[PDB]
Amino acid sequence: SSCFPITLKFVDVCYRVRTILSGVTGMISPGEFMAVLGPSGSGKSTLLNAVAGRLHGSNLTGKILINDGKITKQTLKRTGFVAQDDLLYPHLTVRETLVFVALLRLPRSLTRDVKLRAAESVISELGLTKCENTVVGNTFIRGISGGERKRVSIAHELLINPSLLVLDEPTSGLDATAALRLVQTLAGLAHGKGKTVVTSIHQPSSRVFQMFDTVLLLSEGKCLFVGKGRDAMAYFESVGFSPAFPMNPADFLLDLANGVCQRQTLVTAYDTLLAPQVKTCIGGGITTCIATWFSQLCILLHRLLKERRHESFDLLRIFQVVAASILCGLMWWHSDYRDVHDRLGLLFFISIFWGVLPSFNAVFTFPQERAIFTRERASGMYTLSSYFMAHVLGSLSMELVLPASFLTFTYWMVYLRPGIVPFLLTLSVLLLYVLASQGLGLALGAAIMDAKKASTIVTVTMLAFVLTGGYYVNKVPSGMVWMKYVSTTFYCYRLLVAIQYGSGEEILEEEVIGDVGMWTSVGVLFLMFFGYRVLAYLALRRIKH
Amino acid sequence: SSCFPITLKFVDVCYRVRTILSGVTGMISPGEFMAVLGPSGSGKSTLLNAVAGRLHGSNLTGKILINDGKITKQTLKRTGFVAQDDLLYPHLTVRETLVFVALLRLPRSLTRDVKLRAAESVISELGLTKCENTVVGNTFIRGISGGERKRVSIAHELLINPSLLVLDEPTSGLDATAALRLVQTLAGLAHGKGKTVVTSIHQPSSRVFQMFDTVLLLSEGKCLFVGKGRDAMAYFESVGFSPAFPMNPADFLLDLANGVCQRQTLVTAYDTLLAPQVKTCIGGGITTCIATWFSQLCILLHRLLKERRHESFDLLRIFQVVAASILCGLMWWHSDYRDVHDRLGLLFFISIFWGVLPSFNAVFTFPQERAIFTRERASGMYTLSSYFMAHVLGSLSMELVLPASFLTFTYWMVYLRPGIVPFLLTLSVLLLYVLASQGLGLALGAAIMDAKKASTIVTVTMLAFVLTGGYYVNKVPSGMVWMKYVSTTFYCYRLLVAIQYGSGEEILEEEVIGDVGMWTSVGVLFLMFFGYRVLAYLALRRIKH
Ligand SMILES: CC1=CC(=O)CC(C)(C)[C@@]1(O)/C=C/C(C)=C\C(=O)O
Repeated sequence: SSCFPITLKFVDVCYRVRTILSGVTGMISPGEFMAVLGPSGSGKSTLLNAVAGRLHGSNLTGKILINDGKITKQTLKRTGFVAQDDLLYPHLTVRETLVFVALLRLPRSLTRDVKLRAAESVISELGLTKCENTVVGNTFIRGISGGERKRVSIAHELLINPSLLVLDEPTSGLDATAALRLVQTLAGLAHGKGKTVVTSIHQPSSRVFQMFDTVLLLSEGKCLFVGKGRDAMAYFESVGFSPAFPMNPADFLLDLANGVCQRQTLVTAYDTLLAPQVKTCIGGGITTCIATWFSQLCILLHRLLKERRHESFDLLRIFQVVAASILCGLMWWHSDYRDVHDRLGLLFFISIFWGVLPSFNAVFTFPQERAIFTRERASGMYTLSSYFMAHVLGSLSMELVLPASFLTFTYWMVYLRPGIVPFLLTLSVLLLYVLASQGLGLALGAAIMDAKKASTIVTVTMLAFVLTGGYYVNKVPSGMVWMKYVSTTFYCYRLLVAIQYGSGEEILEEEVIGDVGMWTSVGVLFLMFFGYRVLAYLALRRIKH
Repeated sequence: SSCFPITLKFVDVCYRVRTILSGVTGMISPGEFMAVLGPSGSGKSTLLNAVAGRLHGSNLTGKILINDGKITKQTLKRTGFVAQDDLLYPHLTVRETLVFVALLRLPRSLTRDVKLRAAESVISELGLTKCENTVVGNTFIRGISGGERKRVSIAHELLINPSLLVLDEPTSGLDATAALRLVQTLAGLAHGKGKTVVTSIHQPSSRVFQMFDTVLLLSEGKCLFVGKGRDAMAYFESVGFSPAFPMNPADFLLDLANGVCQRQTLVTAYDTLLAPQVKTCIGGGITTCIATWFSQLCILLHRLLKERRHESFDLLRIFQVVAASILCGLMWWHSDYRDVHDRLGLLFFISIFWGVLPSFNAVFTFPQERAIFTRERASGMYTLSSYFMAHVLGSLSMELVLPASFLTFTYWMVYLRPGIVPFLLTLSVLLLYVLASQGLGLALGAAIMDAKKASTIVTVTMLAFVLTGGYYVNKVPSGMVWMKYVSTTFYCYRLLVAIQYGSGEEILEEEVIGDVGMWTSVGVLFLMFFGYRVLAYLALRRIKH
């Protein structure tokens, strides 16, 4: 219950890029709820973002100090920044969202019994105890309300028990009566638990402004007032400013910020009477560290299990595989093998279809989760190498179910080779070709990080793999014959003809007998399996935070 | 300057679907600016939407009367409803947005000289005279600000010179100083031009509330107050309600609406003293009507000219045609004609490529403009049959430029038949096949009106057109031989072989000699040109308003 108070002080100076801040000074006591209010463009989104400790070094000079000391990464585990946008996964319920977060945030030396009841204490500490089985959703999946998405985001940050909670415009997008009941619980933290809540309200209401203990005006840099907030109106009356009509106190002193009198004399009056009074108050880790890698993998596989299933077994993607499998069983119904030219066109349609679908659907995976990943990683929850291996191991499970259902339905209708040993070789070649074609699309989406531009580069790439696959053109013109050795469609189609026909000898046009080999064609699809996953990792470690 | 005043009166009763409204009475004088404010769910979005005249008949009973009469379509040309969302075209500048609207809204009997200076009077009557050459844009195209998108929407409605302007939450999404300067011009209309502006502000500010002449509270049905707005605070003081702390007057009396005292005694006190005092105040057209059809077509072709060009000459669609034309000229470089099997696979790749691209890109045209069309049509600007023929005639101009550039580059590299009469027959067959494949996608998107679901039904349809086109399967199994006669890819590929080879006789495998005919293959692609445009119209007149 916060038996470690943080007395935040800051006497900093400008933050340039023009100056955003210029001269801000102030101090925050434990047990106070403070609002930082000002016009749009006054740098209130930077004073919060530089007193949590997220801006430093180059163009930020000052003497920000926590607890009469220095802002250190030791005194940054007791600090929580609730940002302005919410980044949650949709298909998880509210209770299992905060249990997956509680197993990753809280340290390893505890047990899994004082760790998942610290996640259902925060359920009842905020108001999230009625909606704990509703899914979260988004604006395509019906779930919790917009005032309870913000309460999950604050509950995401209270699991580590901070002593300083910085929030960046919480009540933005909330209606009139949920923005009031969210200020009631943030004022209850600082008055009941002894924390040091600091927030920046955009345009406060009339009875929201009564819930504050301290305000701080910012007008394009320097500050005009810092004080109790019940005596802000009486202060400017002594300077000679009073409203002409009954009005909100937070509309009055925010009009005085952007020059509208009812801003040159206001700054000079501040550094004569009020600013020189707040200045007066101024041998292991080898075998365990590999075992902590795999528990981060076992939790990241269970979180993303319903996310790797929504995109895989989509209902408009089941319809495309069921439609393509009735058309193959009807155009090649009860086929004969003694007419080679139709049997080779069946086997080449399977190479086109299962190279285009896994590659095109794989370019959307990494661009859509870049914002969630770079926030979740820069708080010490996981690294790149365990998030990457949860997408690798979780996507080669789900994507083998629709090609195995295509080939059970179609193999025995179209009369391919009878036997259990030719059926299992045709299935094995096709499931390796689907995994080698997926990795082409994973590498292209990670190198580009735009879903529209990556979609037209995997489309152009597969066009050159189909045309060099060996079915349309018989005599490649002598400077383009090298190009077929880099395509995945070439090695699959030359394998499938080797199961069904072998090398002549029963059917003897020598488009059956090839020029590659069989172990050379399965040794290269393994090189393209691993090789396109290594290049997807290196394109992702290039986005240096 | 509004020399026709409208004195709006309404003594209506409930509007059910539960009751939304219950007992509302009131009257509006000319020259008054009135706000309709209340909590979210109190039916203030229906009292406006039923006093403009957009709700009537079944479950709406009352005695709404304009100018001591009856609400008639004669007295509805002097009425303007500014809705809550803005539906504009992005690539147009602000000046030519309001000139294209001025040629369609203002009547035909004027000239085109007192019609396009009535569109640059409204430019300066509002504040749209500095940004009149900036494009409008959206949130993908950088253009005008969000407070000036709302001023174009009010300028869209002032061209007909109304005398009663009803606005539905104008200042929603605007910041603090643009919401004030938009109320300054709406208060200037009613105080300077004599109009009868009626609006519904969501959460007014402190000095926005000083700009009102009349308010009307609504609490879930019945009304609590209607009066001057400068004496709303003194009225509830006589009922026994006063604030305990200095506050916005529009936050106080909106908390009294949803029950929070500082709502059962408030309604009963209204129908004793205040409600029985507002009740006391209570032979041509044949040759001209075809000439007015084509001027609506000549303006709708010029509006949409930059919209049919942004989607056609997209930069990621030029790259796909330039890439596919280097790969054809390189895999078939300097080809020989005496080897028939490679020449037939070239001609079938052109049939696949130019059937898949026009059909897939055409399903997005009509779903993305359904909201703009059904608003713009139910105000008497155009009909369905002139909006349809501007999309038909405007899309068969732009989509013939990339297939003509594909075939100029590639025909002479791959060594097809030399001559000017075989070159112009190959170009003519391909440009008819692109127009017949576009109309398949126009008909599917108009029948479904969802872009995701229509994209997987044109993809399944073209898969059955490719497999029955006549290249992969040689011997179709006796109950599927009918199916090739409905595919567009069949008739194109059998035409292209007839230009290049004829019927044997120089090359004599009889996959050259077909079974259809030549005039039978061009008579059916014309039947699929017109036939897929008739079905797209009938699917669009099915959405009955
Ligand atoms: C691989 C590819 C990408 C494109 O550029 C478009 C295109 C339609 C040509 C294609 O889908 C090619 C499809 C082919 C050759 C055959 C088919 O589907 O039967």
